[PDB]
Amino acid sequence: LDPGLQPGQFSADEAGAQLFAQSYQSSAEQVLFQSVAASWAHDTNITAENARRQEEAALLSQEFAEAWGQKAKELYEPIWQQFTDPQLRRIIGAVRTLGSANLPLAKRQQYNALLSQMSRIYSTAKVCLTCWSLDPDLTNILASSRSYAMLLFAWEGWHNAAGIPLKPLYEDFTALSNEAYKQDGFTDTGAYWRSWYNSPTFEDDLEHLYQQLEPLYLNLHAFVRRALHRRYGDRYINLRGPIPAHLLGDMWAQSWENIYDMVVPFPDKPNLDVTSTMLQQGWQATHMFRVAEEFFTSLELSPMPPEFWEGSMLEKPADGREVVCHASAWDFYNRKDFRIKQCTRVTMDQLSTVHHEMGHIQYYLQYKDLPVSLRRGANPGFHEAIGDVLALSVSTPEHLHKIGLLDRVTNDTESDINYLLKMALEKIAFLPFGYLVDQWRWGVFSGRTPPSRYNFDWWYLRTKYQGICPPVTRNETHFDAGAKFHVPNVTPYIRYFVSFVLQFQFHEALCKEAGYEGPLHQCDIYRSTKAGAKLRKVLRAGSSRPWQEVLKDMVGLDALDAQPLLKYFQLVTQWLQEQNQQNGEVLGWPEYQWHPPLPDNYPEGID
Ligand SMILES: *[C@@H]1O[C@H](CO[C@@H]2O[C@@H](C)[C@@H](O)[C@@H](O)[C@@H]2O)[C@@H](O[C@@H]2O[C@H](CO)[C@@H](O[C@H]3O[C@H](CO)[C@@H](O)[C@H](O)[C@@H]3O)[C@H](O)[C@H]2NC(C)=O)[C@H](O)[C@H]1NC(C)=O
Ligand SMILES: *[C@@H]1O[C@H](CO[C@@H]2O[C@@H](C)[C@@H](O)[C@@H](O)[C@@H]2O)[C@@H](O)[C@H](O)[C@H]1NC(C)=O
Ligand SMILES: *[C@@H]1O[C@H](CO)[C@@H](O)[C@H](O)[C@H]1NC(C)=O
Ligand SMILES: [Cl-]
Ligand SMILES: [Zn+2]
Repeated sequence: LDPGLQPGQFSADEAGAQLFAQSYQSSAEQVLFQSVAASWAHDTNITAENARRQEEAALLSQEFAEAWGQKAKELYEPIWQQFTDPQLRRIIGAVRTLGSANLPLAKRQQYNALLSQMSRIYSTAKVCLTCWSLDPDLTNILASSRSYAMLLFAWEGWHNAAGIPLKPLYEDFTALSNEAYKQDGFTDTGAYWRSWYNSPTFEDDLEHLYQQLEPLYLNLHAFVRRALHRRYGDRYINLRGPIPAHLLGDMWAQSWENIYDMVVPFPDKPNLDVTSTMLQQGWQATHMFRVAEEFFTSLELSPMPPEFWEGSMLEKPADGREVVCHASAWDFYNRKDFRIKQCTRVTMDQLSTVHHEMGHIQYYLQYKDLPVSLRRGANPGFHEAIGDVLALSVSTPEHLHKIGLLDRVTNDTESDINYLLKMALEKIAFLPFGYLVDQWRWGVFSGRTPPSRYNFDWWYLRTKYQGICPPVTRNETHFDAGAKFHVPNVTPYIRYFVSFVLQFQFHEALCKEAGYEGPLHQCDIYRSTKAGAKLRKVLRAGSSRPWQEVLKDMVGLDALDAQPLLKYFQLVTQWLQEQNQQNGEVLGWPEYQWHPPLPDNYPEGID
């Protein structure tokens, strides 16, 4: 570790710490920066050499964390936690969690190499027939094809190609991760990840929220299953069984907006999927990013700085470089460099993703002058909610009209149902998936789910919560959880469930602050400087204060609350319940064993 980066001397008392954190920060920014830069160089250009460089940067960060962390415990382990400065004990608390720096050097190196190899396997996996990538090729197939066999080829191909080789690496990763966090006093890595929400009742609170939301999902599920039955027929859809997992528009069946055209209740009203209009008008990634930016500046939040435009990767490279296409936002911790890395495609759903990613960047811009340990969301769910809240305004028919994407204007009950159904496909359909992923992973970290049951427990959860089934037989050689980005890329998931509840709480509060008095689902906060100021207060806080307090200031309640989501969807919630009753549906999937048959001649009968 460079002499300039090593910790010096301090008093073994409460006073010996503010100068400590200032010195830490001076060096931490340099270390964080070099780590983020090496990660960027790999993720935008996957090579063995860039993996090696990223692994060297990771070792340095671990050296740095070990040095600064052993000092805390030398000086303060018996006595720290006690009074004056709130932001200071947060900064200290973060410095003394060693994590992977607890591993001996050989295991640090193994851990870093595992992360690099898992990332490569996921982001370079292909389905061969010249071979198809996940993004754009398989993603486009899942979104647009109505060929059962083609969808199956893409789904099976992807899950086999990505999941199977990940399994042994994921096992080794899990063991090392647990070994690391156990030395910080956590029972397993999952307990560490949950500790970020600073709630002794987190898992119970989540379960109680899910109980309120589940009826909405079950009714959406039953209606969508019927719509699919009318297209695919009785061979491939069981009206009392789980929906085959490849028919819902998305590789993970995690959101269903791409099958909107099959489910739209009133097809004679204006067409709310504006993708075809975006393509007709010649939108490109650049336009999408500038349009999102202009929403942020309408609220008097910050534009994207020049360094963002110069350094970001906004389209998949056309030079045959391998890249991590999965959309992500990047803080370089130098208060200057902030970037998005997205293989942007021209679609409505991608415009929402652009807003999502830009919300992260806006957070980074607003807290860039805080101490580096405080440059985080109030919790990770807050970070995920910011862009989505703006996208809720952008997606309204009235806003789409303002930006030239929806010519017809209508305000009638049928049009409302269409809109709320489209939004339900995006937001309600996600809820079970958002909830189940870290239920799976928490069980893996705890040892409740050993390698012998990775797939059995994954599919238990997928069927339990989503009411889907794999469209081909699976066994434990398959590792279908590994075919979802966040698993091999070690990114926690519960943040997205939290976000999907939180964003409606934020939307309600911002709409009220804006002076809007109509139905919550027709609110557009565009050009509300007052809504902008309220949001800015959240963003500038970082993690300086407990999330419960930040939330209370913003929305008037100190807790996650489903009521604003329920209020937003009330009309369609009622409508779906009535339609399923009238159509004679069974809610749920009592034929829980059911899987669909294979297509004739599969896979040979596909062009
Ligand atoms: C789409 O129509 C919604 C319903 O409009 C109402 O009913 C129609 C049949 C028609 O007669 C129309 O003229 C009616 O107003 C609109 O929602 C309504 O928007 C009103 C204006 O913001 C709102 O009003 C009052 O709301 C409260 C009282 O509950 C007062 O505090 C406030 O001062 C307003 O005067 C009304 O409540 C609201 N209705 C509902 C059911 O929410 C909606 O704005 C419109 N949308 C668009 C995009 O045009
Ligand atoms: C796991 O499954 C592998 C391939 O899939 C198999 O073939 C299809 C047609 C299904 O109907 C079912 O028979 C299987 O899922 C097999 O190669 C492999 O042997 C299986 N793994 C183990 C340990 O048995
Ligand atoms: C990709 O990385 C390699 C090192 O592995 C380097 O030689 C090459 O120039 C990089 N390409 C781009 C376009 O940055
Ligand atoms: Cl999280
Ligand atoms: Zn995000």
